[PDB]
Amino acid sequence: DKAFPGDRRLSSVMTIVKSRPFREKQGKILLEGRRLIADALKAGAVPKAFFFSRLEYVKELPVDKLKDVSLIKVKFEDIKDWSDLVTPQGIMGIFAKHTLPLVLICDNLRDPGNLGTILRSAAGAGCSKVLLTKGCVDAWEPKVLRAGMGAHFNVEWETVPNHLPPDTRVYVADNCGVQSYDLDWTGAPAAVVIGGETHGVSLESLQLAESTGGKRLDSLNSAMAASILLFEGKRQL
Amino acid sequence: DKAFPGDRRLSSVMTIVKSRPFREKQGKILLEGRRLIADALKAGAVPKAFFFSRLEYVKELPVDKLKDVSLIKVKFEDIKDWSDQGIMGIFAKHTLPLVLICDNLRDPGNLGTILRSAAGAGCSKVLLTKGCVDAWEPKVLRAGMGAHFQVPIVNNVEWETVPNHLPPDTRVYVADNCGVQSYDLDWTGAPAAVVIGGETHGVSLESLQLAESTGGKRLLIPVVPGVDSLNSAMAASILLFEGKRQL
Amino acid sequence: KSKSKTILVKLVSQAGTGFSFNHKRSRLREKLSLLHYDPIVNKKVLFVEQKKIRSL
RNA sequence: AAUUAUAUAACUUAUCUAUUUUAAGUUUGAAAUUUCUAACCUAGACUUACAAGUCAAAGUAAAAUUGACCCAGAUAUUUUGAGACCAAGUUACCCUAGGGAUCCUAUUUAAGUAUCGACAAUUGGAUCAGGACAUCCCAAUUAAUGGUUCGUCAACGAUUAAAGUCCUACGUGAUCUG
Repeated sequence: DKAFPGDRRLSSVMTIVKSRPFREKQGKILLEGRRLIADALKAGAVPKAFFFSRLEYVKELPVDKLKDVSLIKVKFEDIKDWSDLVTPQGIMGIFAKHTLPLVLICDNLRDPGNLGTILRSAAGAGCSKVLLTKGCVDAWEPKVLRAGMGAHFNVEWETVPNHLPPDTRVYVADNCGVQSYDLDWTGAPAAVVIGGETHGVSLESLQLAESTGGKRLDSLNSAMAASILLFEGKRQL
Repeated sequence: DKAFPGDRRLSSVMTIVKSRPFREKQGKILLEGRRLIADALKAGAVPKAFFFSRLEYVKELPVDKLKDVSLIKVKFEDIKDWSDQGIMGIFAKHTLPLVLICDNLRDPGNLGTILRSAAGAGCSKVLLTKGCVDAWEPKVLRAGMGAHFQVPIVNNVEWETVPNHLPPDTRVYVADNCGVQSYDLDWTGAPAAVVIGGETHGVSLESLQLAESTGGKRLLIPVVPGVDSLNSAMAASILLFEGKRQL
Repeated sequence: KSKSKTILVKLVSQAGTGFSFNHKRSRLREKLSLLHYDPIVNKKVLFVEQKKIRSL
């Protein structure tokens, strides 16, 4: 294992992964987890550095978590710099930081955690339409990567406004919250607008989604409710 | 810190609030986070005590967003135990009614949130993982943002309430990925009684046989991708609400 | 508590006298057939395992 | 509180009444309870509420991750079982026992022992940081050397060589009173 994190290159990598602004400046972020790293490789994400433990590297399981990065034995200090979190994972990868439609649009910068959770639900839901703001916010951070958990693995303002012009209604959802399959989120056009993780979604968020022309499906757990909706969304299709 | 130094029950409430095991022992389900506290709060729970940092509980800033949860001092170590988020609002742990059941152990948030999902839809009684499984525990309920006993969604069900959930004449369906169609089931068409088995435990054969008494058909959600199955508890939540609407 | 290696079983006389005694055997081995003293017949006779009592 | 509360009282069912086709439940509470195959035998010993179970000279006899008893089982008398029960307040209605009043400081050391005296050993801020090593940054298996920003039990944004994990009555500036 490589335990030397004091190198200038290691310090730059540590700064980018540890700090989101450094990640945006350096364009590099870290994904923690062998499953998450493997999903990144399938998605085509190009990893810059692969963090493998002294035992994980020998087992080659961390090597499979390269996510297109070069896999080399790494100790805690080296792994910590590669990983965006303080605690480095055994397998981690340092990578870059209509009619009856299912569309979710988020303008401006979005919380990296929210993006990962939303993307993970989207993979289960299988929505054919996705909307987002520019790439300013980095969703490759270890916290964001943890939110995706491999399930997650640039629409900008102009295209994002196009989704808003479309006549779609965002199905409401709440911890307490009509039925999930009784809402035409997939059966009818949907423009998912709810309180993001960066701002927080209260019971008003469910009402706000209802105000978008949708009905109820009180803050619901982002992972649990989104996963439940994704299963209902698949049934809707 | 204990809610009241002399009052042992106050200390237990505070400890149970910020403690997955202690909450299960004390039958308390905490909703970590002020917004999640409101989640359990708006789901029909009036948390007697809320796990929050001693100084934070005194300030009661998350209590403002608890919207029912009663801010209570919580030890830092206890807060970590209940971590799934600081404002853990500890709370006590029909025909065509929404019915979710996260049978067996599963993701703490999935079980709690899935059970609560039925409550808002009009669930007469929503269910979660059994008392043995950690679903109503402070940390377990914390991720779900729901209370077991107080909210219709129950996790510290115990033996008595456990038959109660099944005992209703609502056709039941186990929903993971391919348990007819999630919303087009006999159970979904009839009163909702969805009971998804644990993700790592599955559905018991006896439970499948018991489904005959209910008359429901296990939930099968078509999946375009090759994923083996979706969140079991999450599937139950969708089936839970879906059944009520169809019924 | 979680660990479990041996088990306790009833060894019953094959002479029909009804005399039985308990012995410990590994869970992963075959049923025991042992020659043991039976007081009723006052001589050693064959004993065959019938039922498992508990996990040791 | 914890557990209840066939004192009574009610309702329900009986009961008992009309027609005609008190008891048992439950609830109030008079209250109550508790707390805050791997032997047998036999000196001398172990373990143990009791009991059983152990070690062991001699003797005799076969051979060469629980642990007993009680207590319940099974069957026909043979076998099989793993000294505040649990449990909050309040008392100036009380009782008894008493205790009061009626950056220093104390040692040790002594760089600079008349008089002194470092280093040591025994609400937010501003200013300045000290310390732990389980090493983030800086540095050569070794090392705590100095540092580790500003904001919005988790998380995010922007910088920084880095924003380790933390401790030091907001770490640390000299209201006023009880």
